[PDB]
Amino acid sequence: EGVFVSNGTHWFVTQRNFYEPQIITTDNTFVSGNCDVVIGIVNNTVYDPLQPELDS
Amino acid sequence: LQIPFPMQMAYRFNGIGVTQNVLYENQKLIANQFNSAIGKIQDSLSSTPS
Ligand SMILES: *[C@@H]1O[C@H](CO)[C@@H](O)[C@H](O)[C@H]1NC(C)=O
Ligand SMILES: *[C@@H]1O[C@H](CO)[C@@H](O)[C@H](O)[C@H]1NC(C)=O
Repeated sequence: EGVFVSNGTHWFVTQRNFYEPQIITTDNTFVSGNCDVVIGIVNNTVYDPLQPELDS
Repeated sequence: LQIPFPMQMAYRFNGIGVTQNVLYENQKLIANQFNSAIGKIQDSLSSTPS
């Protein structure tokens, strides 16, 4: 429910009625397919909270 | 507000239930169908007694 923007060096996800930068997590994105059929793919990282919060 | 036309039609699909993955994986097919429809418009306006 957003659009992927980039201020030059970091990518984010904002709603398309107001600028609100948020980190690209596994909650505002859904996985569907592989990175070959899409036209316009960009390499980045999807920070998940599970692996960090599991470290104890 | 400037916005790419593929992303524009991808956001236009999120009004009828269809997600963006469909348009982003069949962009060439959608473009070909739209071009074919635009081309057939003139052919089906050619005679068209009514
Ligand atoms: C873009 O935003 C990030 C926020 O993490 C910041 O660290 C970076 O300096 C910003 N870059 C520019 C060019 O504004
Ligand atoms: C993304 O990474 C893959 C392999 O890691 C590479 O083949 C591809 O060219 C990269 N694309 C960009 C835009 O960096």
